[PDB]
Amino acid sequence: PSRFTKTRKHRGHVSAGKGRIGKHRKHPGGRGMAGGQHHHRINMDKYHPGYFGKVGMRYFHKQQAHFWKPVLNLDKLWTLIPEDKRDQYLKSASKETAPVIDTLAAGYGKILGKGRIPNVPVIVKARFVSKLAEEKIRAAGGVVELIA
Amino acid sequence: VLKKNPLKNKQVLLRLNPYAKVFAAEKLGSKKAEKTGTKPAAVFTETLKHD
Amino acid sequence: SAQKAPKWYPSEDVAALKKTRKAARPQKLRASLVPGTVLILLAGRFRGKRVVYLKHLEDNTLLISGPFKVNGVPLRRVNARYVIATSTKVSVEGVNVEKFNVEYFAKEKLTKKEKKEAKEIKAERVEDQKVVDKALIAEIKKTPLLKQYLSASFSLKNGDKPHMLKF
Amino acid sequence: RVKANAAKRAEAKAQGVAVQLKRQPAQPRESRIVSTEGNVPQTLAPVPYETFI
Amino acid sequence: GIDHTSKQHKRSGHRTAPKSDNVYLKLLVKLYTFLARRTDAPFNKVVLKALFLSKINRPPVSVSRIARALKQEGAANKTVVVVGTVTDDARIFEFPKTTVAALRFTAGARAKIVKAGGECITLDQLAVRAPKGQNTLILRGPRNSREAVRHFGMGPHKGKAPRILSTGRKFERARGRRRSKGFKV
Amino acid sequence: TLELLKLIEPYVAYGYPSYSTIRQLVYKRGFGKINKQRVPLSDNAIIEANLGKYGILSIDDLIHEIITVGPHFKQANNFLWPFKLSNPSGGWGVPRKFKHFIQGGSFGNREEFINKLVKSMN
RNA sequence: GAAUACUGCCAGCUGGGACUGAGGACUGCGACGUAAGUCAAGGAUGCUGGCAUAAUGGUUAUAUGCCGCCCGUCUUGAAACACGGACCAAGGAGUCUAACGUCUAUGCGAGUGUUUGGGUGUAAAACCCAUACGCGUAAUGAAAGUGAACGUAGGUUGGGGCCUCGCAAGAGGUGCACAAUCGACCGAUCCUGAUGUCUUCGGAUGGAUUUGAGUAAGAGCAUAGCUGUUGGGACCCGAAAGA
RNA sequence: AAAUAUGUAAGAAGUCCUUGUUACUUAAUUGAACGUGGACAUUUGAAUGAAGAGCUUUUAGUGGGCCAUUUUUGGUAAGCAGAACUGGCGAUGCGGGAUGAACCGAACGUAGAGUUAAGGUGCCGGAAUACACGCUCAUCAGACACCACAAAAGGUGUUAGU
RNA sequence: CCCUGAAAAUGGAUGGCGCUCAAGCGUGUUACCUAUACUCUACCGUCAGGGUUGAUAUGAUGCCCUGACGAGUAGGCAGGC
RNA sequence: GUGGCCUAUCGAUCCUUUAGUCCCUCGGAAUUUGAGGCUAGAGGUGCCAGAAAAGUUACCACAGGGAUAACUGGCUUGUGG
Ligand SMILES: C[C@@H]1C[C@@H]([C@H](O)CC2CC(=O)NC(=O)C2)C(=O)[C@@H](C)C1
Ligand SMILES: [K+]
Ligand SMILES: [K+]
Ligand SMILES: [Mg+2]
Ligand SMILES: [Mg+2]
Ligand SMILES: [Mg+2]
Ligand SMILES: [Mg+2]
Ligand SMILES: [Mg+2]
Ligand SMILES: [Mg+2]
Ligand SMILES: [Mg+2]
Ligand SMILES: [Mg+2]
Ligand SMILES: [Mg+2]
Ligand SMILES: [Mg+2]
Ligand SMILES: [Mg+2]
Ligand SMILES: [Mg+2]
Ligand SMILES: [Mg+2]
Ligand SMILES: [Mg+2]
Ligand SMILES: [Mg+2]
Ligand SMILES: [Mg+2]
Ligand SMILES: [Mg+2]
Ligand SMILES: [Mg+2]
Ligand SMILES: [Mg+2]
Ligand SMILES: [Mg+2]
Ligand SMILES: [Mg+2]
Ligand SMILES: [Mg+2]
Ligand SMILES: [Mg+2]
Ligand SMILES: [Mg+2]
Repeated sequence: PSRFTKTRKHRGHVSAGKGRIGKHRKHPGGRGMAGGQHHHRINMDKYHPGYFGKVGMRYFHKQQAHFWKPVLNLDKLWTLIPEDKRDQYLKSASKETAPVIDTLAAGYGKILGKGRIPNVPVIVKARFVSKLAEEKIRAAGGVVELIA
Repeated sequence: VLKKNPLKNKQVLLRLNPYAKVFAAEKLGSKKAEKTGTKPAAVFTETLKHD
Repeated sequence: SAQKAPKWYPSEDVAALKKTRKAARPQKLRASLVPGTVLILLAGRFRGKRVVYLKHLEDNTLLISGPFKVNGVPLRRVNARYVIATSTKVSVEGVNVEKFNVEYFAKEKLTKKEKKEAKEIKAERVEDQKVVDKALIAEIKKTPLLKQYLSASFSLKNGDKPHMLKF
Repeated sequence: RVKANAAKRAEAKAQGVAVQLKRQPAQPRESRIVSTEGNVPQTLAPVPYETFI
Repeated sequence: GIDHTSKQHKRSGHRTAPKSDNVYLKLLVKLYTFLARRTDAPFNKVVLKALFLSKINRPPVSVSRIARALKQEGAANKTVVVVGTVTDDARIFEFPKTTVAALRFTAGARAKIVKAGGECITLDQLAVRAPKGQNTLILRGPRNSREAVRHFGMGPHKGKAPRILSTGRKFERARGRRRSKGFKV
Repeated sequence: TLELLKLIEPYVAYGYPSYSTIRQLVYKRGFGKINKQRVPLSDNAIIEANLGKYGILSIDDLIHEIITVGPHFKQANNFLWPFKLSNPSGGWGVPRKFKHFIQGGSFGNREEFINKLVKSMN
């Protein structure tokens, strides 16, 4: 709302807060990123190092769907089981009846290992799994069933 | 609410310093000193008058 | 509504006054003002009149009877700051002035209804004035020229400097 | 000075309490009696100007 | 004239009231103003000052943080106080029975605390049962974990995060960031 | 402190106060610094409330702790607010203040004459 | 042997003049009094007079004493022999938008965002909603890739608040946020290379004056506001030119 | 080989006594660095002050300067051009210097009373045609710093002096 | 100290008048004059530190106590018309 | 002993080229050329934090500048007198 802006407060004061000497002009240093290598060099090199030049190799026609792989840690792994059964599965850890988790159905590509799942065996179906995550699952008594 | 100076307003001067009553009752501000007959030495007098 | 309202109003209960530590002590008159002193009136309708100081009233007013038989000033009160006490003194241990006080000079209760478009002296004052003034005259006549001095009116001459005049 | 301060406090813990460790600035001098006997004051006034060239 | 050693008419720089218009928060501020004045307990003063804080200065406190604070010895029976929001945390699988007093509880946090056998409490009931802050434990959330803090102090060799919109190769990973392209920061 | 005075000499007049000067200064213009505020003394209980740990129970005790530079001089002196003096009643006595007192001016050390100057200044 | 000058002190007495009277029950420090009281002791009372209206006072015109250069602007410096302004009315210049930084408010919070769209409606409103999608909850590397607990999620130093003993002084204990520091973990770089074997694959363990915009009991998402940024006619008006 | 200016230290993050860690170090159970435990008391190790102390984010204007004392370069010099420290003006009125950006005094809410600064007190003009000791007589006297200039040289004018 | 050295152009400047045991020059002692400076008091505002609930006390963004402070272009922010 | 006794003796981005790892990629799957990457040097910007650059205008134009010359005034007075 205009009634709350400093434009209202500047009425009656000549320069509108822009100074009498500097005298607000159109584009005193250039337009956009003009002078990034010449007279804006200090700002560019201090606040945006790495701006100029080429690094790496090109990828013609990159489809981001090829690289689709959401990651899930083991601490959030038990959140995929609905809460109506989470407590029941958490108690009475059975080798003959273990919860089956379809992480792909939950929308995850790779299971990672941020750690400390309870010692309750589970079946974890995943496309990709990290080494430590699979060790931690097998330590808890479960197994990883690779799926596609 | 108002600063009342001592050295006037003997009520305030007596509120502070209760000894001021004894000081007035005995005129300690005008005490007479004991007479002493101790003369200066001749070497002091001669040095003072020396050119 | 043309003006909205004030949400809170001041209380109309008047506040009492804090107890005031100012006591009324008697006025300490000047040294020169002693009974029987001839004063000179500096203000009023009787300006420049030599008068005889007779009594100190309780309202800090001097009861003077500048002898009516001599200069025509009655028994009346004056303010001590509007007189000049002169060195000349007259005896007053033949007169009584204890009757004259504030209630004696209580004037009137004028009414607001009363108004004056264009335009007597109380009885008791005349014999009081005569009785007081008799012994004043008897004392005055003991030494010469007081009657003439009281009759004469004081005034300032050319070059008369009151800051070095001895009264 | 740290070692000396520890030594002073160590002695004061047994005898002579209030050893007053802190340094103090140069204090104003106290009273004294300057004897004249054998030291009679004697000095003259300023001296006249001389060319010395 | 006066030789001013300090700047004149300088505001304290501290909040003396919440910046908000929440009337329930202002009632809480009024209650803890009275308590911070008529009680000498420094708990009421700390709670009162925390009641003035902004959102970024009141980070949420997870139930896992509360459980870790309750693992401290002598603190099992204490009353945890969070001047702010208690959020939920699924990383934990056990929760001790305890009393938590907070401004706001998320639905998950309140459910987890109540399911653990405990109770969620407001700061006014906290004031009623612990007027002097008896056996309380004030918890605060991580303030520098904020994403804005990553970019504070940007400069050469400071090791801070640039203010950037697109991330990846071609976005500020070239001259100035590696020796092979000019220099490195 | 003597080097401090030797360094601000062209801007101050200082000297050796007497008991009468100190007593009249503290009685008439003595204000205490209490909780960062300038409080008129006016009472022994205020001085005892702020200097009672140092054994200073009254204004006379404060005056003695000033005239004789006691152990708690620094605390008593800093408790005293800087005296705000008026201009001297009979003037400074000199045509021009900003010469040394020895050179017919006003600044510097005027050791025993500071009493007459301060008395006229308050 | 005195006096006096000079300088200094008195919690010695006293005369004249001037300005001020703030507060508004009481509380306090006191003083004089055997007490009971009184007072000049945390800010003025008492008495009296005149007028009760243009008298005081306000406004206005004038006079008198003293002072006072024309504003705006650029500028080190303007009353300038610098520029714009004869006068008046009306109009007349930091806006909106896309994206965004810091701060603040609000909702919900490991999530968050209904409004592309569907449903419905008292019909451009209000109300209701699925699946997705964006951002976030994982980083690092050019990339192929790999991907976060040795330990009460570490030790040390401080650290608010809390607990215990304490009348207090203090002493212990616990110590969130935050700061400093030594570690651990993940990715990159360099190195070491176990069992095994399509004998060239695999990469277990162990390291480093290396490196990352990382982990180490999540803080974000959304809307709104001031301020700032960029592109836009871009605060308003203004070329010589080009097509 | 000064003066002025300039670095550091004046303790609790300290000191001392034992004995712990290590892959570094020593011939070594030697050190180095970091520690456990113990001891040091209220002057915890000069003075004065401290107006709260630390810390962080974000953003405006500015990026022509000029003056004075002192130091100082070029120049015959300059109200010239160029540096050093400090104080100012710019951005600032007020009293004084008649007048004046900067000099002296002093920095400013609205009033009252008192006292002063710098500067003054014949009259303009508020305030001594004050007091005291001298000097000067100019047919171009002189009369307050910045500052609105004066020199080499000369005089039985007059005064003091060697 | 005074005099000579000492010449510029409209008429003019110890500020002016004037001033000669000065109203000049050197020095000294006093008295006096007056700034928006200093001291005290009131009022306005700002900042700071505090008091106030056995129903406040009236709405505690209120009432109150205490102390200090106040120049300002460019510019920033606040409260208002 | 990690060039010259010390204090000077030199050079970003893009591009090209070489060396190193014999490593990564050419995205339907392979092999071999070819190409592209990662780490480290060189090829050069002397206006040396680094555009690729001839004049004239008295036929001239615009925005400005007393931030800056040419006439007057002011300061100075070498030179002139
Ligand atoms: C003179 C020659 C070329 C020069 C350089 O590539 C010139 C330019 C070319 C260009 O269009 N853009 C740039 O950023 C650089 C370089 O490196 C030298 C060693 C060799
Ligand atoms: K002021
Ligand atoms: K051309
Ligand atoms: Mg205008
Ligand atoms: Mg601005
Ligand atoms: Mg302008
Ligand atoms: Mg360039
Ligand atoms: Mg006087
Ligand atoms: Mg005028
Ligand atoms: Mg102008
Ligand atoms: Mg001119
Ligand atoms: Mg112009
Ligand atoms: Mg015109
Ligand atoms: Mg016009
Ligand atoms: Mg208009
Ligand atoms: Mg407009
Ligand atoms: Mg335009
Ligand atoms: Mg063209
Ligand atoms: Mg400029
Ligand atoms: Mg300017
Ligand atoms: Mg002049
Ligand atoms: Mg000076
Ligand atoms: Mg006069
Ligand atoms: Mg302004
Ligand atoms: Mg290449
Ligand atoms: Mg100029
Ligand atoms: Mg010549």
